[PDB]
Amino acid sequence: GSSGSSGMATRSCVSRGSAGSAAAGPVEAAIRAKLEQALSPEVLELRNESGGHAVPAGSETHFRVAVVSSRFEGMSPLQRHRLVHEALSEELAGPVHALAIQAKTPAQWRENPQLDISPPCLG
Repeated sequence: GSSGSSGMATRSCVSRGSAGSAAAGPVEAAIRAKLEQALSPEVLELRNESGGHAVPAGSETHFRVAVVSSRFEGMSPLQRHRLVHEALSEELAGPVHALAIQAKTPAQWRENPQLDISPPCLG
């Protein structure tokens, strides 16, 4: 068992219908990885909400992101989203249909760095 050689997965996975393992996904990650280099805020939080309507697991239409950059320093509430939306225009125009984007500043975050994407239902 020496490394170097070129192996291969070679393993039938098989899984159709409902798939959504591991936290986040390739879409969400991007939404972040993007804004990450498309804004490079001080605090970029993102997670899967999928809670409200009557949709089965896997639905990645509703999302919540928390961006913390100075870009939105005394800016409009629309512009903020626009900025992101602009970077991830395909997101809002494809998979994501409506995601609550949190546009804050590195000055305000400090005040209330506590987000609110979910209720206090922890244990």
